[PDB]
Amino acid sequence: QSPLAAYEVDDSTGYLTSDVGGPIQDQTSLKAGIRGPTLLEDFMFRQKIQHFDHERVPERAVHARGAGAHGTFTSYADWSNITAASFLNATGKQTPVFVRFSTVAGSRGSADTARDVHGFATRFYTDEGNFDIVGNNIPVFFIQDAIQFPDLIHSVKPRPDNEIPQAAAAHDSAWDFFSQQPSTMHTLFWAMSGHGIPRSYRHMDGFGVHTFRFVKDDGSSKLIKWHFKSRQGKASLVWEEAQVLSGKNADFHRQDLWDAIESGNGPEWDVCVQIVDESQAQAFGFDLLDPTKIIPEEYAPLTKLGLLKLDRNPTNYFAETEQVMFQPGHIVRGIDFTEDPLLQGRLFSYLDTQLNRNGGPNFEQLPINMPRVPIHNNNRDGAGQMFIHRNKYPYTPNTLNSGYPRQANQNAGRGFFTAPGRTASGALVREVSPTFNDHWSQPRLFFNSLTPVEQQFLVNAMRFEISLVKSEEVKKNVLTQLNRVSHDVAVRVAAAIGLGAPDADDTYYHNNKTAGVSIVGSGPLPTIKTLRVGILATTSESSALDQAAQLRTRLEKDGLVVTVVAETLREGVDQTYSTADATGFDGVVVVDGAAALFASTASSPLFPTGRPLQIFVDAYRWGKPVGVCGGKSSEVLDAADVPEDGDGVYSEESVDMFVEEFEKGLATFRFTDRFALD
Amino acid sequence: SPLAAYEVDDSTGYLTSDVGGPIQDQTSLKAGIRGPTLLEDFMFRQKIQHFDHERVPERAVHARGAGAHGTFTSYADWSNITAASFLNATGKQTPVFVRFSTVAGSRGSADTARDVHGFATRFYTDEGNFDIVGNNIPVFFIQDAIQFPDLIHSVKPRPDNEIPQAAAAHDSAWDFFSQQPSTMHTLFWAMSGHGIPRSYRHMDGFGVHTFRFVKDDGSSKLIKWHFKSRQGKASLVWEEAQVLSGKNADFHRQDLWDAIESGNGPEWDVCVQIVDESQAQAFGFDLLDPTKIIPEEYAPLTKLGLLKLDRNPTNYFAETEQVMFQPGHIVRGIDFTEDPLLQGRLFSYLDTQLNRNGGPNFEQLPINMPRVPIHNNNRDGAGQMFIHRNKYPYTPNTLNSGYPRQANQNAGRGFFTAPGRTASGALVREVSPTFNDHWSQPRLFFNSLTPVEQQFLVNAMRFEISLVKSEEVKKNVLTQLNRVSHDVAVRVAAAIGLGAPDADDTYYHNNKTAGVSIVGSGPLPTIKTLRVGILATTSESSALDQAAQLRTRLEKDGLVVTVVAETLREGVDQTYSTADATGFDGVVVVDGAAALFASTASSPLFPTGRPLQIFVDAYRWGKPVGVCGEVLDAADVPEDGDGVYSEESVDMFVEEFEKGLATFRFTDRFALDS
Amino acid sequence: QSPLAAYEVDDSTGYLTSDVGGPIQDQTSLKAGIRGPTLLEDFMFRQKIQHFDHERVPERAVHARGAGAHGTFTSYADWSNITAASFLNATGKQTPVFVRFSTVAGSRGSADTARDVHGFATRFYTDEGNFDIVGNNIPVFFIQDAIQFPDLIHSVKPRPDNEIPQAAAAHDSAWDFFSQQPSTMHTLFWAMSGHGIPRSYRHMDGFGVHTFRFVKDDGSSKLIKWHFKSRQGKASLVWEEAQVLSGKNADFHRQDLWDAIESGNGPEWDVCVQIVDESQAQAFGFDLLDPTKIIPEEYAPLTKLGLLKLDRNPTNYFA
Ligand code: HDD
Ligand code: HDD
Ligand code: HDD
Ligand SMILES: [Ca+2]
Ligand SMILES: [Ca+2]
Ligand SMILES: [Ca+2]
Ligand SMILES: [Ca+2]
Ligand SMILES: [Ca+2]
Repeated sequence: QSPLAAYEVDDSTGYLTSDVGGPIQDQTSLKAGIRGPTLLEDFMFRQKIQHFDHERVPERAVHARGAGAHGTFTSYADWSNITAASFLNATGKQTPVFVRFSTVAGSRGSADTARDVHGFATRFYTDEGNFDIVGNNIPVFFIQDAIQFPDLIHSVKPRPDNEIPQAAAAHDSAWDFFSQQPSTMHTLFWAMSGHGIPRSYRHMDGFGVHTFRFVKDDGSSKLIKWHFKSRQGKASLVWEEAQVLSGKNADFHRQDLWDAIESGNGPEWDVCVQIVDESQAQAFGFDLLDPTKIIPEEYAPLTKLGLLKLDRNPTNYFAETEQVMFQPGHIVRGIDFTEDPLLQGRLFSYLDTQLNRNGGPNFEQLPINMPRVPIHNNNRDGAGQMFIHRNKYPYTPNTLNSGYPRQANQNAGRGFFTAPGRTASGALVREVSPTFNDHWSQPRLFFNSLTPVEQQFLVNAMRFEISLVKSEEVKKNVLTQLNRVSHDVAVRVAAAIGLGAPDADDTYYHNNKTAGVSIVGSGPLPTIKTLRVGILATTSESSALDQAAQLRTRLEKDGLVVTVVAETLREGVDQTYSTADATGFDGVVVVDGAAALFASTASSPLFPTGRPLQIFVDAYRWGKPVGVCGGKSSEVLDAADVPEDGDGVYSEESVDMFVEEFEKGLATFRFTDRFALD
Repeated sequence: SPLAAYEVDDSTGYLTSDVGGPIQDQTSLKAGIRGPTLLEDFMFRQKIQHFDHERVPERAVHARGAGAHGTFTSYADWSNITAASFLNATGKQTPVFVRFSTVAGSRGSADTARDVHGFATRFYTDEGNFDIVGNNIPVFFIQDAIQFPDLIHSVKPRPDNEIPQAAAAHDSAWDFFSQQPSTMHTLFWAMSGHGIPRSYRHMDGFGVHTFRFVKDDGSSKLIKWHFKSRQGKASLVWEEAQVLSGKNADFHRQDLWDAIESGNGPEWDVCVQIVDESQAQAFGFDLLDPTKIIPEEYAPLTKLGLLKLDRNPTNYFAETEQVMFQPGHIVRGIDFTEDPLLQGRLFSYLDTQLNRNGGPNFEQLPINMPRVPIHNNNRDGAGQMFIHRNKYPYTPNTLNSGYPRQANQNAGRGFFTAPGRTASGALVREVSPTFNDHWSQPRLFFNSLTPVEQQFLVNAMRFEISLVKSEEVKKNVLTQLNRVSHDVAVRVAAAIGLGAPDADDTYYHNNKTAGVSIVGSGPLPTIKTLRVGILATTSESSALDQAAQLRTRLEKDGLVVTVVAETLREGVDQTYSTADATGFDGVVVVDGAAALFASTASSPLFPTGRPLQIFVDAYRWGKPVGVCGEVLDAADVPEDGDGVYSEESVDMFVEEFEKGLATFRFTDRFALDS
Repeated sequence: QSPLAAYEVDDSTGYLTSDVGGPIQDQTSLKAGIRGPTLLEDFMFRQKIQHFDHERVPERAVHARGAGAHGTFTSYADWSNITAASFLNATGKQTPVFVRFSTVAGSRGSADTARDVHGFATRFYTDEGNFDIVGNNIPVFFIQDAIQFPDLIHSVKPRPDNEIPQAAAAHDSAWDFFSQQPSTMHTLFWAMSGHGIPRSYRHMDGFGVHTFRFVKDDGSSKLIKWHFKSRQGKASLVWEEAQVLSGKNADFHRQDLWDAIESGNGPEWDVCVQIVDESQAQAFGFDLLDPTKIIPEEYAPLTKLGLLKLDRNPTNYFA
């Protein structure tokens, strides 16, 4: 049973009714005569059409495009030695969760595979209240003060005269903002890396970004960072793949997640923290209140608290995924805020914005937002009020309700409490802390920590986007900021856009590196289960279908998702060449019985000219494992200009030997030697 | 019940947020003990955001009202006249919720304004919710729903200064009545005692429109709904209503609440008039015209079942403020008619709930939910509380095996339009000439009132029209009233210093009809719940003894007794300072309190002359009054008076007084025109 | 002409139109025959009734019952010696105002003459932005922390099972809260005095209640209290009179104000402050941050800043 089974409505049987249970029809209007006008007294028509007319709600102001699933969090230990948080207070303690992943800039119909920051928002339905960690797949944020959020978001969203371009920072306004607001450099470098185009929601991490506090029942506190570390491994698309995939399958990430859960491959993350003392706020060479900075893992290692597993898809997307209303204000005893001016302002935004989405104040009553423990408070009325409150004296202090509900605090009722060592001192100021002023060292730290091909991909992303900026003042200003992180980056980017990079400014240049931020560097994937193999076959040769069937059995044994492609559907063929694309596969195999489909003269009314070969070629050029199974590889590899001796290029007669080799190629995931370097 | 499932108990436990996190809510989080409040105080903001958003728009009409739960019980299997499931078996019980209301006043306006009153009943039937959205007056002001904003704008406050509240006593309203002669019939009802009912329990309910009863063979008859009070018909007098407006704006809602808590839940016989389709234009008017009644002489009432209200709400806002009635809530066995007022209502009540609820899922509110399964392809919308398992919500489908199934006359107990219904003719914005007699039935109503009732109606018109500033509107009002009755126009004209126009006898007649008079409806069938004020004193132990003896003799018979004295103690319920004659249906002075009634009497504990003014007001307003055990001389009240009691004995005082409570009003105390 | 003349719509001439300017009728529904059913294609009907169906907005959560007027504020001096405020920077400088007066507990159709605290909310449409002083006719408030406001208001508003009683603190819940929350005593005594039943909005004062700051252009600050002193005089009803007036004329205060303006007797207040140093926050025997306390005038006299005069009634109450 779903955790929301009490709210489910079954329509597998029965006669149509109105919303008030009156049996009706809904297929023909009531008319004055068989060719007559429709009657106002047709309530069947008007209740159905009113409902339809009002189906839509405002999309989220940011993160409008996303997808969610149910699962379970399991604690690895009793963490009462660092936090009073009930959901962390025992080894094996289980708490239901709901997670939504998202992009940031695009509207709710935009492509999953846009280049962007991604959301990773987790609700823990704890036995002491709902606790939300509203995170991103990038551990740092663009800006240092919440009051700037509309500036950032206006600049990266479409230009407001014509609403162009969708789901993209590749326009003047965005790069104007980045180059005028240098705090943006750290997140910008992350977004221009493969972290901007993750392979799936399952192949990315989650970060709380802000420093938070863990608070013990004795009132002592520690400073923490949340890290959700993918047990699937880290992987990226390449940009020229992501662009085609945005058109061929705008739903790629939500389909990948849905399919993984349905196949019993529900994705997993270790929920981890960095834990440091209050005295270390300004010990690591930056301010822990500054959300543009990471704590390098060399300074503070990750502690694994527990397992997050997503294993149940929603029943109704709108009701569960569209309506889930996360808040960092959803906090529990044992956790506290910090004076990070970005986190501080968020606490206001997420309570207010639900009024816009829900249209009224009772949004916590929606099934997906309800807690799994009793609610005792004097909140009342409001549009859409579902509860029927018995307590006729909803004020404190009272005698006529015997003093209930009772106040909860540090000493009674397991109340939330502010960390009691927290203080404030000084002038009431609209001033930025000078401790926040180094906007360039950590972007350089990140860039330094990427592999050479990874550095090239980041340069190439900047070359792509900045070449689309029309303004020559903005392009020059961008090169001024990039040059403060890396003169080499500025020179390489400047080469694509026909400007000269400004002279080196070495104030913030350094050669330090940090582990765990590189994708290319994180080694082969720990599992290839769920990865997608396209087998290109033909109906023109019964032996090509036999090769494909033998390949399927052997690949499916290992938990790969196999698609057999041919000219037309039949038993054992999943997909036509017409609907197939290399963006649909993590590796491509041609059965040598189909080699004739790869000829330059090959033509069919059943698929676009050159489609079989284009699938193989795109897969090779995008770095995927590719091969020909059966022993006759020359005709295909030569048509594709693919060298038989290439890394991640497989040619074997033996199906078993083909699959053993090819499976190592899928774990490698990308063959980076196929990309040119400056 | 959807209601039982959503009840929230806060009789124990620690305070939590709406997401179950234990919190406090009495002190703001601050930067130091004398410091500014922090934005990160989520406890503060969630509490104050909820408070800031508590209010919803009041209803566009009938904003002021009160509701209760109960049961409807069928007297029979009515299959012979309707397919309606709630009427298909002797003793069949259906839960109900009723809301009673005024019309013009906003949410906080007085119950005892002079107005039309709502009487809206939801039957939570086993074939869907069925609402009869009625009033206490059987005819409506206008003949086409498109005119409703014109009527309501005219009766509601003038829109430059929003004056006056809950009152038709202003130029705009009487401008409308005089220019729109269809208004005359309801205007005469509202100017009668029906404008100021004694309680919701002492008025009837009417569907107003002709509806149809439709059998499972497809045949139809025309019907009128009448809910006939078992408590009897009773009114206030106008002065009393005005004082009550100030002393207790909650009088009708308190009366209803208290009757239910005391086990005196009000009852009505749910009745219909039934006539054949061929009789639509047989009674001298059009049954599509909502300004006309069928005289009971032409079509008697058939009793279908018992409506009883016997449980108060748990949360007023969630149940009473949020109940969203609709004539569109119809069930198989009932159909509409081509009454142009009913026709347009059907649109209004679906649309307006979007304004009140702020989103389209208002039928999901517990008070709006049915008591049977919902099966349909309505989806999404703000505030969606369901999780629909059918992922193919379209018809026709194969992917959900063709469910839900279409319901119609043949199968699934579908609603169906009466299959004898037709339309013929041009597409017109034309009024039927059959609707054009605006004056005969107002005169029938006026003729059917007793002489003192006719005087009260003339005096209500004298009161309101005298407050009309425009001499031209007042003349136009007399022109219209004169077409109903020259005598009424002459008597009204005398109060405002104008001459009545010459008699215009076109619509004059001397016909009468039973069952519309209050004064004529005879003694109340029960005195239970009626209020007796016993005026006593703490001075004399004999006065308190006398009051306690009367108390036991009257409470025996189900009377709500208030003993009044200078100060509270054991046996005294109320001080003279808080007491008023509008609080009582009868007033008894114990002779031991004689000293309080002298003109010389004064106290810092109550206003000068309060005890005598309660007795004198009760007398002037027609109520049974008496002394048990000087007082009558002070009050200038004659001992021989009808409804004036003077007994040394408590037993014989009471036996006599209780006959007076049943009589209810002594109308010989009101002056008549010569 | 009104300060809002640019937004006015004249209907003293012309033919009925839809909201998009199409001439129409609005007195008979379109029907399939003269005794027929109403047609869905009747857009004249639906646009008109849709508008009607959606006329209402939520009443204010408190102070739902009230009435307003336009007028003018005129500064008596250049107050740059104590504040940078532009509306106070020159003798004779005029700023348009709008004021709304109100009760607190009653819903928008409740009687003006209920016993209650009253609102006095003033907008100054200044040449450096709108400045509102949202005050009451009593200088002290029931509670010392905004987080308690729903507690106070739930207790004073009708009991939530039956919504009784209207516009009145005369019920168990209110006196339960007063007796358990002793901060309430000062405002309670004011509300139980004639200040709870003023003769008119014109015969009551306005108070900011809180200590605010006046800030000079040089950055220095002083602590102030706002006091709007009635030029009409202070006057009350007696309680028995108020109870009868509630029934005989629920609109008494709004009519009194409307009529005073139409007769050329637009009400006036001297807009005054008490001015004390920051060092005097705890000097008077109580804390100036505590909204349950007044500064006795014997400790800090009133300085007259300017004249507030209300002299124009609204054109559309709702708008
Ligand atoms: C001051 C405003 C502001 C700031 C500074 C941020 N956000 Fe935010 N965010 C919002 C204002 C907001 C919002 C407008 O309140 C949204 C839109 C929908 C919602 O519920 O909240 C939101 C949505 C939103 C979602 C989507 C949740 C879901 O799937 O429904 C995620 C994952 C984040 N944000 C994450 C972040 C992170 C990791 C930030 C910086 C560390 C951040 N936001 C800063
Ligand atoms: C064309 C519009 C229109 C017309 C002609 C009428 N009404 Fe109506 N009425 C409404 C439009 C409306 C409304 C605006 O839709 C309301 C306000 C709140 C609601 O639910 O519906 C309403 C409320 C309302 C209520 C209050 C229900 C409750 O307690 O919540 C009652 C009892 C009635 N009406 C009764 C009548 C009767 C007996 C009428 C004539 C026979 C009538 N109305 C004509
Ligand atoms: C924490 C909430 C809160 C607190 C502590 C107060 N109020 Fe308030 N008040 C509101 C929350 C509110 C509100 C809910 O926000 C209202 C309802 C309508 C509106 O615009 O604001 C309001 C309305 C309102 C109005 C009506 C304005 C109008 O005519 O439209 C006045 C005069 C006051 N208040 C005056 C005060 C005074 C003098 C207070 C104490 C010194 C006070 N309020 C405390
Ligand atoms: Ca742009
Ligand atoms: Ca990469
Ligand atoms: Ca008027
Ligand atoms: Ca109470
Ligand atoms: Ca006084």
